[PDB]
Amino acid sequence: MDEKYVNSIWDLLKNAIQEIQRKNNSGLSFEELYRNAYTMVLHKHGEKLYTGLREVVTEHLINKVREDVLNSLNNNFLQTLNQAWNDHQTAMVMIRDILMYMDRVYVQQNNVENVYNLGLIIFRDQVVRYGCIRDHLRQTLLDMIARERKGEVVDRGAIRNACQMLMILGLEGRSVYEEDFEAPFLEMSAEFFQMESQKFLAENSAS
Amino acid sequence: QINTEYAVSLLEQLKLFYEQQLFTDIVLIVEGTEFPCHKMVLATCSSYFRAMFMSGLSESKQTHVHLRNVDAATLQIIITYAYTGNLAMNDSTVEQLYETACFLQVEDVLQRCREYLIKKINAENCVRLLSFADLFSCEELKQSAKRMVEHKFTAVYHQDAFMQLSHDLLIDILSSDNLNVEKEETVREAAMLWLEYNTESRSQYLSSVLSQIRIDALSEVTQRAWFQGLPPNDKSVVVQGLYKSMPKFFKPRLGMTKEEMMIFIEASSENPCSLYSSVCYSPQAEKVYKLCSPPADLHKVGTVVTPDNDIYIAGGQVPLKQTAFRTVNCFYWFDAQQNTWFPKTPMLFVRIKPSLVCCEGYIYAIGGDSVGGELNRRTVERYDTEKDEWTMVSPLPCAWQWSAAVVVHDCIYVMTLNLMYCYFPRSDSWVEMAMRQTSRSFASAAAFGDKIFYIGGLGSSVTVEIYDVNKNEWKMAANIPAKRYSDPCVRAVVISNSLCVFMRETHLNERAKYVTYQYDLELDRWSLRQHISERVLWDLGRDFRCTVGKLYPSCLEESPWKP
Amino acid sequence: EHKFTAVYHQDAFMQLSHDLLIDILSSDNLNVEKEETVREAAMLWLEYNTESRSQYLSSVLSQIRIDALSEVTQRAWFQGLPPNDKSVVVQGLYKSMPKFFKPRLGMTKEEMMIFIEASSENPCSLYSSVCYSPQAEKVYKLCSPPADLHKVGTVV
Repeated sequence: MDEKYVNSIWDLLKNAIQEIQRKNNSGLSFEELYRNAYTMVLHKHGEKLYTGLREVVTEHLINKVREDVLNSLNNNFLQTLNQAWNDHQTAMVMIRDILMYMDRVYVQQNNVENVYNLGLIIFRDQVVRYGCIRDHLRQTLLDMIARERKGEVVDRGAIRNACQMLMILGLEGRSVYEEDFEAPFLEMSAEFFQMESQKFLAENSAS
Repeated sequence: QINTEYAVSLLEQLKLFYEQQLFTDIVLIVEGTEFPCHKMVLATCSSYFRAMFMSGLSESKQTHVHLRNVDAATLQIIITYAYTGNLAMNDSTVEQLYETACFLQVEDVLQRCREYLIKKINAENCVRLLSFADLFSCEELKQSAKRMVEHKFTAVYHQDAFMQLSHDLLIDILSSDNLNVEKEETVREAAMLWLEYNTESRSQYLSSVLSQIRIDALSEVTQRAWFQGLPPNDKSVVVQGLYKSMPKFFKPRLGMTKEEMMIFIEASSENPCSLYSSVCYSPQAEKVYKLCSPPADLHKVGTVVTPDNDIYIAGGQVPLKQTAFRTVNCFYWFDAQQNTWFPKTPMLFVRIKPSLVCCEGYIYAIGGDSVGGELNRRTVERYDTEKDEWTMVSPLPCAWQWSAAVVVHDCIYVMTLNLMYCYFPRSDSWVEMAMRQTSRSFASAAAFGDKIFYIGGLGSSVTVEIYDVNKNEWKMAANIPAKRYSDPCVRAVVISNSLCVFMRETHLNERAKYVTYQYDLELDRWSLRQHISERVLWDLGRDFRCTVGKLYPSCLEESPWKP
Repeated sequence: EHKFTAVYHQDAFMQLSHDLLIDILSSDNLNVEKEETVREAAMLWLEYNTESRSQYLSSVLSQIRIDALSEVTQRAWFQGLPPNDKSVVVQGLYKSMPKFFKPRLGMTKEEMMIFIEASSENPCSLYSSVCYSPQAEKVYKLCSPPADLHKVGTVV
């Protein structure tokens, strides 16, 4: 139909998506979401819909989680990051349901990544691989693992949650997570174990 | 494996629950119609209801959901299929069935209706099906529509739905190299009439549609006609097209590469591993192009070439899984471009060596040793090329064996050893015709103009009996001059608006020789039109058939075989 | 290419024209499982006739290519070079980077199993000869020698 109708449909769908991402999906209806998806994939405006979804997701991420992580980089940094990741995943469940109904035809025709993969990629680009968040996360994980190795006990399930989050963020396998975590972790061991062996060869014997 | 007995018991109990409305908790509200159903069945069948209930939203918890933009009958049939697995698909509601299947994202019904539409594609709904496949992403349907639309529409180019097509779809159709047109001007006028459907809604697409057609018609007429239909004082289109046709150098299409060729079936397999193969002779290229094997080496079949230049195969037998052969009533259609046989609607009775004759768009298979073998074993049946179905016709009054049939003056003329009967399609009746004075069988006849030329008969001989439809009499013309002490294999065919003969002769202690002659209609004499050299054509056999048709040398490949 | 690659010591092989030797060495049909045997063959072809074919020595040096050029040839040539030769060092040093170092063909002598009189899919062929790869886990085929005669014996 006319451009005004599809523009209004897209505007209301964007408003609904933003309301869902504000953890207000319970108040929103899926009868409204299915009908909006119907009227959205009706005029075959998948390209515009995909671009708008990407813009909305990246704007929401940069506005909310990029500010939240930087604001709490010292007060439960990893806990806040895990909570943000869980919120992103639980919103992207429904977001991926609707835009995966869209994705069937869209990625079977345009040959692109799915909306779940798109959200994972944009989250990786805008949060984990940030110019400041990445180094801070690396430094804090190295510090806590070194403190755990020193002898004192720290939280361990949190590290497992972070490693699982990075593995899922890889989205293809162990390409990014091996590079962002394993490589610095291997470098930390390359020095700690060398120093430990140097101390042990002089402070004890072969017994 | 999963116990099928318990599976069917569970399914029938769930369907009983659905009919009796015991454990229904969610009701679908569609245009005021109540649809009490369950969540488990909907989740298992559709991929939208699994995202409708497992979401955590308002309607997810609401025991009442107002499903909009759907149809009551389509929803009912989808629900009953989800509850019992029976999908009753008619010829009309498949469009809305596909619409609702795509809306609800149900893979099983989507695949079923995709198969039904891939079977239902025909001439009168080709453009509509292509538009439907463009609206909803379906690559298989899109490709089949591409091929069939290209061929049939470039043959017809008169569909009303062709005007209402998207710009991208038309760009794909016109710029494709699979169009079947005897000339490059019919596509030009089709594009012109599509453009003139509107005036300003097509101006922006005018610069793009001309970019896909060759410049051989982009400087000739149908440029001032567009100026006549140009919007007033528009100086951005006239001068644009004036200096625009520099690129797009003229390249010949593929539709102008059809030549009158003799299609041969069941030829002697060059490779001894194969049983029988199919080849073709080129009267102009003087070569032998190979043809695709019959479907599942279908032997003892019949050929027909419609006035629309379409090849069909009916009847035949397949070796049952030493002599072993079982007769099957399968039907197939030959793709002139893909070099493959597309299956079609099978017949009702199996046939051996059927006589396929086309008339009024119907394919007539007369006789052919039917397994029925009843009081009226002489039962003949026509085929509908529009509805894709077979319909019985008036039976042949006399039972005949090893017969041939042709079509003249919109009537079916079947010939036997000495008798002839003409079938009237308008009245569905048989009328007695003239009686031949010679008892000959195992021969073929070619319909040239308003005359029937029964050539040969019994090996065969050089006896020729010419029959006139307007005169209703059998008269002799001459005998073909052939080498004595030989067994010629005569084949009557029409080519180059003349009656030629494909006669292969074999001498004593000598190999078979291939040569064709041109019979002079007024002089009653067979003149040497062309001699087939043995360096290109090898032995074909005895039970091979020949027919008149057009094929593309580009799509086909030359058969590699030693002279 | 089949036998000299296993002998490479024939007396008649020493007396060969440059073009024929270049065609032999540059060809990718050398039946050699190692790349040093051709190097030493070229060397011994250039040790019995030295200071006479120095330009052809450089040509064969380039022909044998870097894979065998980087092993010992420099030191042996230094031992055997004529005095007061400077530009020859410059031209010899250049044959380290260029000229498309590629793997040979004789290195692909995989130990396999040759089979005869197999079940032929074609009805024309009564039997067929095929092969199996113990390491590559693949099944290769061979052309029948007479294409019509069977009941043959094999020897390796």
